[PDB]
Formats: sequence, structure tokens, C-alpha cells
Amino acid sequence: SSWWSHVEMGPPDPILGVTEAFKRDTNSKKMNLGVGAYRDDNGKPYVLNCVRKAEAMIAAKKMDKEYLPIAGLADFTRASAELALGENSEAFKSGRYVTVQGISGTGSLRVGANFLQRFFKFSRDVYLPKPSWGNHTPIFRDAGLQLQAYRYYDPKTCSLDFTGAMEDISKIPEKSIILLHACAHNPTGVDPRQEQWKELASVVKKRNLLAYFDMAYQGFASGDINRDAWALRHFIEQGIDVVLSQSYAKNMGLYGERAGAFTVICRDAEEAKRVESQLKILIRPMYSNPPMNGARIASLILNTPELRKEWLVEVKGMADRIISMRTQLVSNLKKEGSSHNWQHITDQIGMFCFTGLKPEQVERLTKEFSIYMTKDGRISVAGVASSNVGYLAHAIHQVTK
Amino acid sequence: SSWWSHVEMGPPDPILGVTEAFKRDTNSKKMNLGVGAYRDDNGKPYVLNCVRKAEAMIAAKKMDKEYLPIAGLADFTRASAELALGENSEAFKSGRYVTVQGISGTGSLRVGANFLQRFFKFSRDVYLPKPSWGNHTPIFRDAGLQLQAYRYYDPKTCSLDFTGAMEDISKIPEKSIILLHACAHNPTGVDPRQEQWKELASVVKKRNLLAYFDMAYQGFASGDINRDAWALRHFIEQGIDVVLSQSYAKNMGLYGERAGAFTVICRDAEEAKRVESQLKILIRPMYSNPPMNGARIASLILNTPELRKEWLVEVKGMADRIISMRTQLVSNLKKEGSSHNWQHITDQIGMFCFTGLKPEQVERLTKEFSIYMTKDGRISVAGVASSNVGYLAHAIHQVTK
Ligand SMILES: *Cc1c(COP(=O)(O)O)cnc(C)c1O
Ligand SMILES: *Cc1c(COP(=O)(O)O)cnc(C)c1O
Repeated sequence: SSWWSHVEMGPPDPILGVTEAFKRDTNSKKMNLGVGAYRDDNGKPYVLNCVRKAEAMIAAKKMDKEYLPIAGLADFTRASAELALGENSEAFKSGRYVTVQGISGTGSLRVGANFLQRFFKFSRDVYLPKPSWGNHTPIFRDAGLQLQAYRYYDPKTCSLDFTGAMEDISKIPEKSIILLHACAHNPTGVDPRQEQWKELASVVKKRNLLAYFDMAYQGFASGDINRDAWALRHFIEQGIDVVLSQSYAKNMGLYGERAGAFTVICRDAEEAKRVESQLKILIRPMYSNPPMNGARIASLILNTPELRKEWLVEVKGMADRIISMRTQLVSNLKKEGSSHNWQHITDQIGMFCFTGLKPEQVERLTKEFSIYMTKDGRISVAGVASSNVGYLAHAIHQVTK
Repeated sequence: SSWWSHVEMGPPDPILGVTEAFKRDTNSKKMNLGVGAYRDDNGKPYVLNCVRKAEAMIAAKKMDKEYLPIAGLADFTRASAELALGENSEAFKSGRYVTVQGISGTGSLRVGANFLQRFFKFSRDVYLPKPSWGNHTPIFRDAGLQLQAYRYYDPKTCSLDFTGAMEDISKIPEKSIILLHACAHNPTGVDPRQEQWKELASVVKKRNLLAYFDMAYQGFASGDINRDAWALRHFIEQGIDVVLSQSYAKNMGLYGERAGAFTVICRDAEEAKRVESQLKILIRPMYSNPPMNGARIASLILNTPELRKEWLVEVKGMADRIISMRTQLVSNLKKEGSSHNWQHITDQIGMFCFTGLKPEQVERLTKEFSIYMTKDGRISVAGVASSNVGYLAHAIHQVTK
């Protein structure tokens, strides 16, 4: 034996550690700001009503559990493309796209990474924003690509280093791969404004880079599915043929069901089919075919007018609660007599917020107020409720005064 | 742009090719023996009663859709290890195993392949039986391992080439990897008998090879979960610390839900925690966390005495039907006056049967009898029903007489 004696204990996960440490807390006051999923005003997981409705519909039909095609549920992939691209989008209407179901957003990103490793002969380099979601690194590295970075977040203003971004991108070698977060940047919450986006599109076009969009928060960011996909649609319209990963984890609250899709924009329908054949060859030896549950739910919702309609109301409802918490934290910090500038809290979008707090401060927060978050000053706004926003503002004020 | 112009259309799937021809056919006597899933006596997909019950139970509980841990549902992984190893297994009781949820058997196989590529310093060679399930090749190849083979099937007798298998295995360099089908060999249906298994274990032990078991048909093969896992259990008892992939796709009819597991037998519980850490690190960047539906269903069945009892009756029913079909086919052949030896049909186990028919005979069966199968003479026993076993016997006689 002794096959594994040399296998060492891997590094402990920080996110994991704050939740765990949060749990062993006795403060009734305590708060978990490291939670990566949406929570209602009561701090509870939220299953959408449109989701429960779709499940009752599925149940009623007494559906089989037979394998889906390698590429996934056709009603799902089509609807997914439609949601992303837009109903009257030329890319959509001509059928010059290829969409395959992936295991949520992460599985979709990996499939894409693997596809690029295999067929993107022009380069091995992937440029991630500084910083980006931690998983981005291993996804691409494991796939066999090299990681590079472009300036993005400005720690001085807790906003976008637009100038730094433009300078870096301008210098990226032609035909390199650039990863862009479609909206609700993770982990900062800092997104380019529509006008900066047009400028970014132009440089990307000029450098003839392959733009890879990570779209995990469509609709969940601003409450508007069209506005959330604006940037993506802009690049395509500018004639940039992107690659994209979509997640239904957050926008439909499908977390554990794992529904997502990977899309490639091709020159034509003919090319899309060639590309499609190769994606199938790639997926087979990965997991054979995708999990059916989440795809069935998502497909029902997107394809049934009445459910799609209720869905839009509910996503807006989630986006609104987050926006409300941001607004309330700022007002409450002001009311406390805080002299610092906290406008970044309201300028930021989505679930994550880069507070600008320093590590020793985060520490004071955990130690004396029972407020759990990562040492990078990142807080999950999902963890803030109307009932504790006051408490958090006070604590923050105390530690920063 | 023209990023994908050099992407060639991938080769067509012959199996799919067989199903499409089948579908076109207007002869009401047509048979599809190219089907890779269980079919009832009426030729329909079958969702187990215990599955319907578990589902209803889940709905009733209004469970959330929160992310499962990376390694999967703990209740599912424990129950999965228990099923494979046996309740009173030393490996199990001592907790010297590590089980992680995978995307059905395929995903689990791949996770394992990736784990070997990363940590199995001793060799890059994986020896597969001749022949093996088609997907085995690219699974190991995509993972970065080298493929080798050992003689397994004997076309002379449509049975095991024991002499050849033993000779090949005896020449495998120490510390190489050998893939073994736990039961219901895919695609021949030829499995070693107990005595043969004892000899094989002795050699694997002696040459100190890492045994990788693919267990996709536990309970489905003979209708007895204990008997089906006999060989895997025997290896472990002999002091061979194996690696194993389990699938619930067939035994539970979970197909599309993708419920499976990957297990590593370790020296001790300590070593298992280390290996588990490394498995989590590998999985995150693949798909983050596993699909919940299938696991929930499978856990409920295994962990609920009433449901479990019911499942055993149902899996037995499935296996029984298949054995009955093999039985009926053989007697009907004699009945038609087939002088030939068709004992292999009954000696073979599981879903697949290598008939020994030649390509030209297969063509005649398709062309003249509207009986669809692959040219290797492989038949899916699931496609045979009480209503058509007679016809098949008939057609076989005609083409071999
Ligand atoms: C959540 C998220 C994804 C997708 O997550 P899944 O649960 O795998 O769908 C992808 N990228 C980012 C940046 C995310 O925050
Ligand atoms: C079915 C099967 C598997 C697992 O298939 P999944 O649908 O991915 O669970 C693995 N190996 C063999 C030989 C099989 O026949």
C-alpha cells in the first residue's frame, strides 16, 4: 500500500472558517457577512415562489429520469441563449451561437476553459481583473492555461481604476483571452459604467482579444435582466464574438440544483455546429451528460409566460433588498457621526461589497461585535437585514472612528 | 471573428446512428437493442416506486436549494460507502475510506482519473480490459494518463480469456493502475467467476498494482447487492486498497439526476482526511459542488428502512426480468432448431450481451428483421421483452443457420 503517504493536508478555506467560527458564537447580536448566497430579511434561505410552482408542474407530469443529450435540455439551452443575447439579437436570430448546459456557472466556465485549451491556438494567456473571484485562478490553471492580470479595482477610491484598466488592456498581446465579469463584479461590487464599457469594447475590438464573459448575476444585480446584460450585448453588437458562462444559482436561487450554460458566438450556423460537435466530445469524458433537475425548473420558468413574469418580480425583489441594505448602511453610518466617505457602498452593485476596511479593523469587528467577514474587507450584503443594519453601522463606526 | 474556422466537425456516434435508423423504421416489429438504459416489459422507461416516494417526501419537507458541501451530501456519501463496502467491513468501521459525491459514475471516474494524474507518482499507465466501455479511453486520456490493455474477452467462446488475462496481468510492471469492472462487464457481459476473482486478486496483490474498480451495476447484475460487490470486497479483504467509482444511474434508475460517488481506500482515518482535502481542491475548479436532487433521492432510500427494503425488491425485479430474457432467448433458439451453442447468452451478466454474431449477420438482422444493434454483435438486453423474445430467437436462427 502506502499509495497516499505523501499526500498532504491542503490549505484551509477562509470563507469556510468564518462561517464555522460564526457558528460557535454565542452573541445573539452576531452576524455572518461571509455567506455566498442570498438571504431574506429574516436571514433565511429563499426558494422563489415561481420555483415552487415549476416543481409542482414537473411533479404533476410524472416525468421520466432518462439521460439528457450530452449538450443538455434543448428547451433550456435555447432559452438560456435567448435570456443572455436578447430576443431580437442578430446573433440569436441567425443561429450563429452554440449553447451547451453546464453544471451551473462553475462547470460552464471549466468546460469553456477546457475548450480554449484545446482549440484556441492563438494563445495560452488568460487575463483576469485584479482582483477576481478566487475560483477563477484554479479553473483556468487546471484547464492548462496561463494566468495574467489587468488593473481593475482602485484601493485608493474603492472604485474602478479605469485609467489603469485602459492602459493594461491596450498593452495586452493581440489575440489573448480576457475575462470580464458582466455585472456585479466579485469580489468588489465595482462595475464599469455604460460609458466606460463602450470604451473597453473599443480597445478589446482593437487588440482583437477573445472576450470571455462570466455572467453569474443577470437580473440579480440591478433587478433588470436587460440592463444587467447590457455590456455583453454591446460587445456582440460591436462585432466582438465572445464566449460566455451563465449561472442560474443566484437569479433563480437554484444553488444546489446546478443549472448553467456555456455559449460560444460563431461566425455562422455552420461553424456553430462544428464547435458544438467538439464541445460534446469534450463533455462526454468529463461527466457524460448534465443533471436534469435544475434545467427542467429553469426551462419551465423561462418558457412559461406566467412563471417568467412572476420570476422577474421576484428577482427585482431580491435586487431591491440588497440595494436597500447598501442605502441603509450608508445613512446609518452618517447618522452615527462617521466622517469617512462611504459612497462606495452605494456605488457598488450586487451581493459583494469591498468596504475598504483594513484587516486589524475586521479583527476588531469579529472580536468585539461578533461580525464575521473575510480579512479583505469583503462583506456579503446578503447577510445584512433591516433588523441588524443599525448594529453593523455602529460597529463599523466604532472600529473606524 | 474567425476564431473557430479550424475546428473540424467531430466524428459521428455509431450508437446514435443505430437509434436514428430505428426511429425512422415503420415496421411495428422493430426492436432497439442499442438502448443503454433499462426498459420494462412494455419497452418503456421505468422510474422506481421507491424513487417516486422519496421525491414526494422531499417536496413535503419544503427543503431549500442551498449549495451542498464540495464533497457532497454527507448522508449520501456515508450510505454510498456502506453500500459498496458492507456494514461490517473493516474498512468502513475504521473510517479509513474517503467518499466524495461525483456527477454519476462518469464524473466519479473522471474525478478519480484527475486525482491519479495529480498524486499517483508511481506510474501514468492505466490498463483496461479488451474490450472496455468506450468512454473509458477518453476519460483517462483527457485526464493525462497513458492507456494500456490486458486480454479479457475470448471471441472463440464468447467468454473469459482467463489464460490470456492472467498472462498479461503477470507482466504488468509493479505499481501500475488496473481498471476492473466490479460486475456486469460493459460491453460483453462476461464477468470472472468467484474462483477466477480469487486468482486475479492474488496477482494484483503480488504485483502490487493499484486496482481501480468501476461499479456501475451493483444490485442490477444479479439482483443481490452483496453478491454484486463480492469481488470489490474480496480485494479489500486481501489487503488491496482500491479506488472505486459507483453509479446509481441504473440500480436506482436515477439516470438524468446524476448521482454517483468516488471512493479511496486509505491506510487510516488520518490519511483519509488528507486525501479528502486534496479531492476538494480538485473538485472546486471542476464544478464547485454537486447536483443535489439525485443525492437527496438516493440518501433517502438508503437511509430509510422502509424505502430501502422496497428498493431491494425493485432492483431484484429489474435483474430478474433481464435474466428471464436471456433464459427465454436461449430456449427459443433451441426451439427454432438452432444447432449452435448459445450458452454464453445465459452465462453473461447484466445489461449487455456479446452474441458472437458477425457484422454481416448484424446487417441482415437490421435489413431483414428491423432489429437494431451495433456491428460488434453487442445487444442491450433491456430492449428484449416477453412479447418479442420469440421474434428475436427467430431472426437469430435465420441469420446463423
Ligand atoms: C457564483 C459565481 C459563478 C457561478 O457559481 P455557480 O454556483 O457555480 O453557478 C461564477 N462566477 C462568479 C464570479 C460567481 O460569483
Ligand atoms: C453506466 C456506466 C458507468 C456510469 O454511467 P453514468 O450514467 O455516468 O453514471 C460507468 N461505467 C460503465 C462501464 C457503465 O456502464
